[PDB]
Amino acid sequence: NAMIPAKLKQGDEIRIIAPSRSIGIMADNQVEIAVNRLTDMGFKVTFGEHVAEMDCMMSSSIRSRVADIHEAFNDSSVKAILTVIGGFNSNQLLPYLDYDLISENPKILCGFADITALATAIYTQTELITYSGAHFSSFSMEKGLDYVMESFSDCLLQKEPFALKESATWSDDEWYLDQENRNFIPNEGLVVMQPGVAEGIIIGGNLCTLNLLQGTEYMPNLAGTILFIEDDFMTIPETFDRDLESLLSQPGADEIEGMVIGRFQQKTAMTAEKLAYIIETKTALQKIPVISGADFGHTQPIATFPIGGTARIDTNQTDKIQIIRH
Amino acid sequence: NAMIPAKLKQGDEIRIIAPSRSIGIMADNQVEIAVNRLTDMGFKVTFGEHVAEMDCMMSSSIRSRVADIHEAFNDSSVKAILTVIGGFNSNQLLPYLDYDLISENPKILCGFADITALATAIYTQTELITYSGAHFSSFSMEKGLDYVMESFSDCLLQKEPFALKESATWSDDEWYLDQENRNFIPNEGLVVMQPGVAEGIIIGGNLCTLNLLQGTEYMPNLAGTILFIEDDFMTIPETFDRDLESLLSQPGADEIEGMVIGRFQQKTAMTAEKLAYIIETKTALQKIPVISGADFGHTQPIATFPIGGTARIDTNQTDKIQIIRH
Ligand SMILES: Nc1ncnc2c1ncn2[C@@H]1O[C@H](COS(N)(=O)=O)[C@@H](O)[C@H]1O
Ligand SMILES: Nc1ncnc2c1ncn2[C@@H]1O[C@H](COS(N)(=O)=O)[C@@H](O)[C@H]1O
Ligand SMILES: [Mg+2]
Repeated sequence: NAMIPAKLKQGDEIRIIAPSRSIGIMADNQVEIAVNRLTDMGFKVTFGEHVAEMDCMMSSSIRSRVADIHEAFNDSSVKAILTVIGGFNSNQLLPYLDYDLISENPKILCGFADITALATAIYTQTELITYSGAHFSSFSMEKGLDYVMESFSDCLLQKEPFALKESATWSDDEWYLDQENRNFIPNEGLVVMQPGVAEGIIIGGNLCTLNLLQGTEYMPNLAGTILFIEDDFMTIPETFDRDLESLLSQPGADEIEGMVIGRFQQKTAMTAEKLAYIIETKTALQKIPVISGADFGHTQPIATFPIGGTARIDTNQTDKIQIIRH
Repeated sequence: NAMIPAKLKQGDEIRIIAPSRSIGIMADNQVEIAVNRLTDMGFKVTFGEHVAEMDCMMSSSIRSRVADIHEAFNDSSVKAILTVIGGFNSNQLLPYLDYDLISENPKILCGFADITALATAIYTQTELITYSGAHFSSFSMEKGLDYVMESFSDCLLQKEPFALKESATWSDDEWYLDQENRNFIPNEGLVVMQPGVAEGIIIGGNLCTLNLLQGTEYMPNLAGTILFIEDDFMTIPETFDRDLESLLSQPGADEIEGMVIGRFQQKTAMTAEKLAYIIETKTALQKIPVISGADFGHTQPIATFPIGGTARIDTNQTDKIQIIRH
């Protein structure tokens, strides 16, 4: 069964790697804040040897990112690994990873969006539980951050079940470019789209990214899972639909226990009607409960949750999402 | 080998269907144009009962689309089926299609883009050969069609080999909105990115669409195939890359014979340099011919080619892409 890596504790070292886009797209100023932020939380922050390498795709070579990953896992002082930022190409690295090395060195790996690929592949090949959550760059956000740290802390510094609470406010701002002028919005809350109750193994993160593992070794079976699914502003409802239909045609999809969907960005123009239409036409979702408007995805603020950890959904309760194993 | 549907004779009936987006996204006069065009080419044009149904996704219900599809294969006056246009959701239809009925009513199905899903699936399930080529709506283009009819005719009215020939000019115009103010461009032609000779089965069409069948029983094995791939302006170099990585990780990708890539649209901003870097990082393409800039995809003009047919690629000839079986 699944390996829960040791929770972080004060003084632990945290390694920053860039398996997707280069730390070079972050301004010197942003780096400083995130460093200090995690340092104030009580951690030695260190950086992979190649984080700053940059090519024409704003990323770096396969061999470089692979090495930073292996070093990070092989270094025993490192208790958690944080990705710099997402991007597009972490799926390139999958064939080249020493999964024996990784399973021999269980520890936290956390990041989201493109990192879904890497994180999911490591769970499926290794059974190490990984995390969909804050990037390193996530901690460079001056306003609204409290929720991020609280969920990051609930998930990674403590071990008891916790609830994926609804934020009080949420936003959809390009905050790295403008940090003072933000637009927090009262969170109208989660939205029950299909009622029910269930319990299961957590799979998901970024939908179009998880699609990429379909037909590979690295794809997890979906039997007995709660799906936590999200996508960014590039997806429109029609692309979300086709990408979801694809996911729900994969092995184990007949036996999905439920789904939680993260808040969409504004440009996606997802509406309640469209989302309802999309879900209502999916066969594998017919009986199980489904929620939308959760605090993970590309809006602020994000939670941090385990891929390969367990959850319970109860639509009648106030706190609808409970994380149990994590 | 596969089955080849009867080539289109003269006066033969053509049924138009809308398995993706509805015909309601076409202006009345744009349809009048395509109808006259295909009539002049000497065919009886008819429309499925449901082609004008229209939902909030600019498409139509599953069961409507599936009915027009079945009524069209089963009607024996009908010798070719053309899709109105592409979009997003032809992959929804796949579990509901009567493949046995299709298998015993062999005939031409042609269209491209989203239709890649429908066409490929029909092929993998019935091994009836289908076509990536003109939509009904493709025949409403006033300027620059001559190439399109010619390729259409090469593929579907004649039985002998032919070359997927370089066009003299090409464009990337919103021509349905401005039929007169076009912007033709002299075609620098096919780039040989990797030289070679190779022969195999043609698989491909729209890349992110073909991705959607991955991990399903509708996915073709890729052993002994020539991949003809293509994507539209919504893809950027990084997304073309991750989608390509994902395809070249599928069953059979270790035994691909060669690859042809269709001309990118301009908003994609694919540079010869980026494309080369993307290709050289792909393991499955190490020792095989790869050609770029071909005449298919989302620029005009478009060629029509068979899915499940056969092609020879010869970097030494001046006719470098040959379509043998169709
Ligand atoms: N320097 C930067 N450049 C671009 N985006 C930056 C950024 N810093 C923070 N974000 C943020 O990171 C998110 C993108 O996440 S992802 N898909 O994992 O890469 C966006 O919400 C940006 O606002
Ligand atoms: N009425 C219309 N509305 C939108 N696009 C139209 C169009 N007529 C032609 N195209 C065109 O046909 C292509 C779309 O094919 S596809 N991806 O398979 O749906 C694009 O190049 C459009 O410009
Ligand atoms: Mg995809």
